[PDB]
Amino acid sequence: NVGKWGPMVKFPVVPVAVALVPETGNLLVWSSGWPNRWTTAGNGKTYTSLYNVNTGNISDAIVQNTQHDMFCPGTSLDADGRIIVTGGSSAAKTSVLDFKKGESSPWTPLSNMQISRGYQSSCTTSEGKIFVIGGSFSGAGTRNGEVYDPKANTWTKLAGCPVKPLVMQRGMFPDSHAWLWSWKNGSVLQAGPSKKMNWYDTKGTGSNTPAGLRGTDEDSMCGVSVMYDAVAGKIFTYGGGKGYTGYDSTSNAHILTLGEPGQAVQVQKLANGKYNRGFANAVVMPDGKIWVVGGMQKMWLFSDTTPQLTPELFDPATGSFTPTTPHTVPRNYHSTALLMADATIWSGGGGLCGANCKENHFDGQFWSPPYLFEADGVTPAKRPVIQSLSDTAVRAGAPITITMQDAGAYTFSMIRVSATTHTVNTDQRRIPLDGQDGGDGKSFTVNVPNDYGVAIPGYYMLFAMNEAGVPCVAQFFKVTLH
Repeated sequence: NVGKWGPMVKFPVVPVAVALVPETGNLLVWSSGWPNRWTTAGNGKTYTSLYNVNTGNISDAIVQNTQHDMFCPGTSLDADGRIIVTGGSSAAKTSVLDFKKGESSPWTPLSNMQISRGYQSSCTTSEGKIFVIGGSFSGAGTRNGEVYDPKANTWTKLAGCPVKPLVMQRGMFPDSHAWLWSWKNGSVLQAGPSKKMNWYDTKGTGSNTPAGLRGTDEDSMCGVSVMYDAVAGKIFTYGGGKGYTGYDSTSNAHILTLGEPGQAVQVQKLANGKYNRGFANAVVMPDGKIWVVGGMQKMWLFSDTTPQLTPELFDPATGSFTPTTPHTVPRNYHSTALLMADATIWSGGGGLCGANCKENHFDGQFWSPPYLFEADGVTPAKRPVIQSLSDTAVRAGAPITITMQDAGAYTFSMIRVSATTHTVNTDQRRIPLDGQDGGDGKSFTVNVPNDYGVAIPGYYMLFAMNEAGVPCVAQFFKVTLH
């Protein structure tokens, strides 16, 4: 159950930030105003490159954003699949890439934020708004909460969403990389990294209230988290350190269960994973498992030291970790990982620390999980195929009929299309879906969850898994607002 790595893929810029492009499933990567280094002030622009999943072509680096150096930003995908990037080296700026205008088309400007910032977390709310909080890499002033309304192109400060409750006890950027999870009725859970979790309400003038401690965990900066079953309110959390740098990361593992906003979050401690990680990435897969890749033990920036080179596959049903095939290149600070529509997982990056810096890793690979192989773990399985969807844009609650190429007993899931940088990926979540068989074992009808706190608006990958657990290549669709 180790899966398999594909060949090394090399980009012309260090892939410190990555995004899955809706509909094509291409992988968009970016560094900063340079291919190979960064500054706090930035270079007023960003270099990007695109990996084409159908041809394998890697594009030359282009200056795709001429106004914003998007190093160290917040990232979110909105209700229409636009990638909204906030702050970073150009600390006040909001930029948008709308894939409908072309994947290599220019990023365009949106309204500046109320509070300039960098290393914040951003998330798309149940209302389709974009909430940001924290972020002290760049910017100025107490990095309190604000919300973007994409229909009005406005940012509004939320007096009731102060950053103070989430700030960690120690270390650099203690208000940054919050573990933000959007939930019911415009709520946002800050699940960490501070051991003190907090609810935020993004409606009106805002509000906040304690959500409890994360069990007996310590503060866990650049730990990872992922909502692996949004219908059940389930979030997995792993690792991190008591400060941004200078401490040993942990191997602590927890499952959080969300009830109603404002109410205590239930926390279950699991057996620790085998490898303590800071600066790892975690990726939810269509079957509900989670892959944890990279990270280091003693946390330092721009460093290949104490690398964890063996990823782990976590099964939330059983609470169990198993090792997968090791990589040779460290994936520490500035590494990325991302689920693809073919159900493989990108892993790459790390560094961005000058010309001829040995810590720069321009490369990565795609990991094929065990579910793409037969029971020997080595022969590529024959995959099912989605022949049709009845609709590609549906509201919450709405039915989708999925027609499979081959008859069988299938299960289904929808995984929200996402983007990541600096261990932060608020966009990814998984919704399992039960399908009603149409009578031939080919057509199955599912319904999208009715609650927009569960089915956050935007683009999702629909996966179908045969009876043995092998997933199809996903089809894209969007969950639309009223």
